[PDB]
Amino acid sequence: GTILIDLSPDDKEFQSVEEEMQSTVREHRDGGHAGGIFNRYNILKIQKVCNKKLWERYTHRRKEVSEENHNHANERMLFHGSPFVNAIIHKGFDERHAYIGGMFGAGIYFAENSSKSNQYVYGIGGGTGCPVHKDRSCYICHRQLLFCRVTLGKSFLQFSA
Amino acid sequence: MAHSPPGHHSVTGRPSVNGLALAEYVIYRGEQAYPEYLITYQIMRPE
Ligand SMILES: COC(=O)c1ccc(-c2cc(=O)c3ccccc3o2)cc1
Ligand SMILES: [Zn+2]
Repeated sequence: GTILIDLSPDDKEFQSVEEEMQSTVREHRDGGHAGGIFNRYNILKIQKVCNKKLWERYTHRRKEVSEENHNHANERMLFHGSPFVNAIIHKGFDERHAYIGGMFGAGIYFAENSSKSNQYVYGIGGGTGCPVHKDRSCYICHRQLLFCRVTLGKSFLQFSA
Repeated sequence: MAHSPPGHHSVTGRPSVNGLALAEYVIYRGEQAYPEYLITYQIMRPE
């Protein structure tokens, strides 16, 4: 059911997504170990992910959460990096994309910092890096992230290091 | 997959040491996210 529509770099929607990518890069306490050493990206392509069934699955749940939280879905746009991006865009998020060992338990994790999601593109801790060069800081190989619409509803605030 | 805390729909991880870190978030139902954009990129070697 999924089709991918390419956005033109001239499109305001390409530009605003690129700006969210670039402007939410930060330095990481691992010195680049997991995700690489970089202050910015070369954006190669931005595609809109269209799947009617997955979208309706999303909005159905969004309304349930809204009705449980004074008509407030508390919807954000957030980044997600995963070795499983291809399964996600075709079949949706499910238990197999959960971070079983994550600090807030076995759930699906998202980040405001694009660079935080970048640390997970080749696996937890960056895995062994890019499949071709085994480099977590590969400057050659193409990487993919998702920029996602996420319903948080009433969110449990965990103060954390 | 775990469940949200009782009475909640997600968890927010608020940074409490690194002043520059933005928040991270966790949901416990796949239906609570839609993967809207696929971004293909390279990280760039600083000068
Ligand atoms: C092996 O577990 C996974 O499939 C998996 C995939 C992606 C992530 C991931 C993806 C993220 O974008 C992310 C953002 C903030 C904090 C943690 C994050 O972790 C975690 C685990
Ligand atoms: Zn590589």
